[PDB]
Amino acid sequence: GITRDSRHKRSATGAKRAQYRKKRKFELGRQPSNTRIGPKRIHEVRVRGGNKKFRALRLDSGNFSWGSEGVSKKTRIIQVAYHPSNNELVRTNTLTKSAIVQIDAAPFRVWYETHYGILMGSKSKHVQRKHSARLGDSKVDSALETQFAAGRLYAVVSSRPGQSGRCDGYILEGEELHFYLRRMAPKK
Amino acid sequence: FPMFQGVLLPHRVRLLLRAGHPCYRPRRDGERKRKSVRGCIVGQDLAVLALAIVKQGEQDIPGLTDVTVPKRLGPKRASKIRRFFNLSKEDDVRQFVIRREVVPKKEGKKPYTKAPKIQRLVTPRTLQHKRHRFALKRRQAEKNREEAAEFAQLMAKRVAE
Amino acid sequence: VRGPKKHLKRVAAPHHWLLDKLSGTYAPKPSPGPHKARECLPLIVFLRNRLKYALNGREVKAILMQRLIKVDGKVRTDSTFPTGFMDVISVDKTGEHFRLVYDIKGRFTVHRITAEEAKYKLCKVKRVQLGAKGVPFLVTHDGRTIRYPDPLIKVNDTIKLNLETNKIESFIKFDTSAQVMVTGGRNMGRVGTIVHREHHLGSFEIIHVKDALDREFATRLSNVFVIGETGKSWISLPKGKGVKLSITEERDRRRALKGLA
Amino acid sequence: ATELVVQSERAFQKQPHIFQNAKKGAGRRWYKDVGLGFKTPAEAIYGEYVDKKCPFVGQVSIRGRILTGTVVSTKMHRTIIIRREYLHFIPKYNRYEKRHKNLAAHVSPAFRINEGDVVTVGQCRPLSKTVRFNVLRVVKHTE
RNA sequence: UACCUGGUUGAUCCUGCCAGUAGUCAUAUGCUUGUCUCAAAGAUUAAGCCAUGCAUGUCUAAGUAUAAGCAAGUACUGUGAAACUGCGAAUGGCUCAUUAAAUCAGUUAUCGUUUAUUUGAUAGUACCUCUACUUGGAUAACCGUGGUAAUUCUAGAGCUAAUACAUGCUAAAAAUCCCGACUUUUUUGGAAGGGAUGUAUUUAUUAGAUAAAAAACCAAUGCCUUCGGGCUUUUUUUGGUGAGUCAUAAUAACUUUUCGAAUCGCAUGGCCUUGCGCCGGCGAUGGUUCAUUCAAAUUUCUGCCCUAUCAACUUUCGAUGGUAGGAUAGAGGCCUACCAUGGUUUUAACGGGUAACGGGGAAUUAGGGUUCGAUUCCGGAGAGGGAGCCUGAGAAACGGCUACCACAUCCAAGGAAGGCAGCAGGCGCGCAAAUUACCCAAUCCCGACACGGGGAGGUAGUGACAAGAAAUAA
RNA sequence: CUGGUGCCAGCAGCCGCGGUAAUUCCAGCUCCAAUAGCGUAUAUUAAAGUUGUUGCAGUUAAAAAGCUCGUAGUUGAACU
RNA sequence: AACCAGGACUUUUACCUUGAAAAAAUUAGAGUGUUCAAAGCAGGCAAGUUUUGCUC
RNA sequence: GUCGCUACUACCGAUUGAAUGGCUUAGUGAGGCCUCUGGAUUGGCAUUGCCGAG
Repeated sequence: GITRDSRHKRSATGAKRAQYRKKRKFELGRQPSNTRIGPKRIHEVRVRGGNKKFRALRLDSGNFSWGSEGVSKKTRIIQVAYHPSNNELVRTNTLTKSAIVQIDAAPFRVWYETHYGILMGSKSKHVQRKHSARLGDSKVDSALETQFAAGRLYAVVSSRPGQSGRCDGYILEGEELHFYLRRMAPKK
Repeated sequence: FPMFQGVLLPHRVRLLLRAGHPCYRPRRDGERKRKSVRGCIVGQDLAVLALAIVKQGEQDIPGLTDVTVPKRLGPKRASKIRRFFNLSKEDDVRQFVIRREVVPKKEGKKPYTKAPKIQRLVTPRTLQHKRHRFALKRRQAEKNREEAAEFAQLMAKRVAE
Repeated sequence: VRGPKKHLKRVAAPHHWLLDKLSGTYAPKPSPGPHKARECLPLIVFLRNRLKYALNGREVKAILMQRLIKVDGKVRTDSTFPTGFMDVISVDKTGEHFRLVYDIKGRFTVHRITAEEAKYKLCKVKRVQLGAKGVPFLVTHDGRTIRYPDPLIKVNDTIKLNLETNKIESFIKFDTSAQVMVTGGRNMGRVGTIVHREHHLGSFEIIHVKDALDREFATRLSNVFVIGETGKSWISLPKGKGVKLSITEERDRRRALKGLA
Repeated sequence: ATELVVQSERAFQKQPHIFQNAKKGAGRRWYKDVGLGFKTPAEAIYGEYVDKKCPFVGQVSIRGRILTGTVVSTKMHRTIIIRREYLHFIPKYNRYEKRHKNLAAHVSPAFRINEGDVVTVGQCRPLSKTVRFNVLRVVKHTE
């Protein structure tokens, strides 16, 4: 199989190292797991030491977080917007680490409505008292309002699906959101 | 070359046959070998044809239809013997065992009838060790709580002084 | 290569085992356990080569299956169990309660003790951390872990675990005037009293120890072992007390031995 | 060499596992001490760069050997070449000979490094093929 | 163990080499031979080719008995062929082909990694808002019976078992967070009753103060005094490392939901509603996590023969570095996309040769040095040359498999099948090197384990030589 | 020393002996050295101060570039 | 201000001394009746009791 | 010093030089592996769509 030694690599001084060993099993590699968008496709590979790695080729209903309130929920991944290095990876629609994706915000709207009560972009005494006690921090970014109006949100995955079998991330916000939006404004 | 249910090729072919499919016996674990086998369809190259009876005809063949074999072995498990003898819930299951004769065994006098063993019958030996295991669990919990209380006293003294 | 080794040849065996070079080709090859194979004595070596309670490898196995070697109060059956430093061997069919301690020259020797003082096993701690459920746990040099230890104990300290009844009953700190034995090195097996601790950046604390005769020497923190304080060694010392009896004085001792018969 | 805008790459250069919320304004910056008697430079405490492979405000750790040598080449990006010189022993002739070996160490934007300007480097885990050292202390000729 | 001599000339003194001289498990051969102790014996070319036998097997009362035997209590009750199951087979042993900062030697790091077994800790929590607590099916052997000339030749046909495989309540009680029937300030208004709340994965965030010591404001709100509003020794989590985002605790979600026992053998102890009901011991085998150990994998510095009639080498198709990703158990241009042109070198880079495995070490010995080191110890490589892969913690394993290349073999001409640089023995190359022997008794290894096995290993047969003692006299 | 050949056979590590008196050729006698061992062929080491840092030699025996500049390299006055 | 005690203390090396950790065998070499020796790591007491020990 | 005869040593050389082994160019490509498919057969559900697998 594919090897990861430096014996085949040319030395730092320019000399080419001759063959010394046959390919060993403590240095083996494996094929990439380009997990495109589709119905959940996860299998198992027995890695060295008896452990198991969960691969991924298609993933649905991933996990994404919201750090302002510290709430994470399962959401359905729609599509991939940007990915650094080769941009052709976006065209072939593969999910990897550090690649922004588009997500739905219907569960976020439902949780926000059932928590704060006061609807964004317009009896029950205990509910009203809770709303009054938790009113004041309901303000959100203008970008966070436009995404709710448009029904789609930008999220960044912070997990490797080819290693752990999950595509987990967080909602993009702040200066990173501004940088990414200004990066993709001339492209879209 | 033996049979192979699945291969549609109308002649013998070779494949990296695995122990999961029939016509193999592993010499050691993780062993796969290349062997030749025939297809799943029938041609003119066959010499012995294996067939099964579905429904008997009007006439009876004297050699096979008349002759029948008896079932010389019976149930072993508690569920198997219960379904074999259709006994009630409390019917002394130990009294429904099959007894054989040992006249050819050259026993001479008083032929010692031999019967198989019955499995999965409730015996108080297993319950004793199960209770002991639960005993060990409760002893572990009580010891954990006792040493936790001792360390709680130690931590209370330390935070006090 | 391709996996672990199960055969240890002789001559390559540790020198302090004092195994005969002839009469065989291979060494006992201590099995994995609580002590490193380079710093442990196999049970067969201790019972046969060091104690002569059985000859050749066969009779020693017979008594081990006979369930008589209650090491640390429990009977084991491994003929090559890695019995490390400060181990107790209690043969209750005979009454002996042997102790495993370094001698003056740095080799294991017979340290038979009474029934008392053979229950608690003095052990150095390795590190202190926090375990599951927010609780502290301690790990010793003999591969033994203690749950809920004394909060006043730090690394490179001493405990006296009771064994069988278990649990730490007493602990000893690491500071000046404490009696310290050297576990390994070129100053093997000699107790003194730590007087100076020299700090070196990164690692390699240097411990200066003064013996009974006030001759002075130095060792490493990873190789020291605190047993007692200002002449209050809670454990018994073997013959010679581990001072540093040199060759020039051992010659006089041998001459005096000759001038006795 | 020349410090540019930190967000001048395809990916947003960011300090991992640091977040800004409404309660805590702006983005806090985290720093650590490498140890072994060294001190964290002030501009590393208050700078702009990220430098994931830096002993400060980064992830690499300092452990192992500590060497000293003169940097010869700075033309490459964020790393340099250290030239260590020593005298070899010939038992036969009872004399010395000059022997040199070129190192390969990583330089943070925290240190302004040019030719000459002997520095001190320390082991910082393999970084790129032949880079296993990082510059920690610089005894500059200007100061 | 600081040593010489003969040879140029008619004769002399030098330079100079030749020769004599002495040593070497350093090799062979020639002549000769009555004994013991001790140690080695196909490396030098053919890491060339092999008929034949062996070298890896393993069971306690305690994983399965219906022996389809046996010697002698109506589920069996003693032996047990036969097999499945678990483990080892990655340890030993052989050889030195390849290998020139490669191996190896000394010295560091893994705060950049994995690990079967051993040791020590770890588990009143699984399901219902009607759940088995004891439960599914297949799977050997036996049994008739078939094809191939022989196969480690199997399927066809009846089944029966698992500490194999696949499911499945167990244990309370207390407490916590959410959904909310309800009133009447009886705080900031919380709880009747319903659910998750053990353990394990990933994601984000908070606390992670602690070298010590005073105040001005805002929010939810823990003790509420004596409702002015106070607000503390502490509930603010805590500890450790030279050094961290380290260990641990709290918050919000996910898991084709990991573990949390459907197993065996002996002591028949004690009870009263007397059911033949309750309860009580000594062991063994598995299983989650952590530490440790046995190992492995990278990795810092320094040290390698000859060659300039090799002076420039490396970047195409990775050569030097940055970002991001993939892969790996793990760092890393190991790989991929983009961005820069970099790195070494007269202190000899690079290329080539080596009749070069490296070292501990051996021979000679004033000292300095020179030569050798396949070989009883350590590390590396190989099992005809490559390449790929399953199993297994650990192999790119060859007494594991697969395909090509060069060989050998039975063929009925349809096919089948291998690897002694293992122990013996055969052919050939050869100046050059041994038995187709006995044994697990000693050293140790493997396994379910006092009981089995081990061409590892011990012993012996053969010699002219490797060292030590001495017949042929008196 | 005694017999056979007579630049022939041959001996012989080098010098070297043999053309009718051969202490060096082949036969006998005896003697010398080691000893159950001795010789021969090859590799290597000491001698080799003929590899020389210790520790060579360069006018005539082998050996100072025809001469000069010049960078690596080597060596570098005294004084704290 | 200033003083004493402990720790750090070479701007930066080369050099010299000592210590640490460091495989054994092998080399030198200490002890020791394989009849000496190549060896090996044991071994010894103790003639008048035989002692179910001591000593290295 | 040229010419000699011989045993033997070395060099160049037409033959667009031959015969092995590494280093590379171009073409093709066995083999195992990862992945996309395919559901004889096992099928619980006169019935008939759904859990499924080698």
